[PDB]
Amino acid sequence: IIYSVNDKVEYEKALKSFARKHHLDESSFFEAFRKFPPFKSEYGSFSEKAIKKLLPLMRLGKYWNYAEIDKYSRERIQKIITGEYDENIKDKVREKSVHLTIENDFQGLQLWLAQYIVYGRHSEASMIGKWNSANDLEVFLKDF
RNA sequence: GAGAAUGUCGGGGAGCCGAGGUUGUGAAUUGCUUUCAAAAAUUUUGAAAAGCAAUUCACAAUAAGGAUUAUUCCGUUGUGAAAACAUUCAAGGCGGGGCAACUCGCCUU
Repeated sequence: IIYSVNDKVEYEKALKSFARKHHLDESSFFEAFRKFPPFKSEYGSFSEKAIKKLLPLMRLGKYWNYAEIDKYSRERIQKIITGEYDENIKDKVREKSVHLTIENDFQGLQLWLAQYIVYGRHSEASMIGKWNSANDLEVFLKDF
């Protein structure tokens, strides 16, 4: 509500309607909720869906549970604990995931571990590439 | 070297608006010059028009031009022969926001 409707009259109308639907008295609700500095215009590197897929793995403790890991990452977790051979899992993974013997070991993984398990790439590894003729070059300029 | 996170300093692009200036029209006042045009002693005064103006106000335009009736625009950018582009660009659904137009998120190809 705060982030989306950035217009004054619309803002107090949304605030009053929110205070009506939610059983909270619209007496100090709108007075406290009128003076908000507007959110600083900045956006993160990733999107909502990607971070949604990422967070459950690096959760640990009571805030973590196995059911919140999606189908693909659960399958990859089973593959890692099993130790079987997958084309989408590299040898460096097993090198790093030697401690990931049990499903309980998937608690509090760092950014790189969770990112790889979710999407299978050890960060941005680039593509190197190699042009073969003037055709590639002129295409590159055409697409600039 | 790469990724992410937090601060600092810059640059670029797009957008919503404001005040002048200028050119022209009309008007109020006051001038310079010329001609008509009378009076008076080549010269001085008086009526009219034109040319150029000055101070103030209202208005028209503000790249020549071309659309359109959406409370929308394109016209000083780049590429290059196609006088053709780029700078808006799919479909749904599940939602938040308002008097609603409209605006803002989530999910699947």
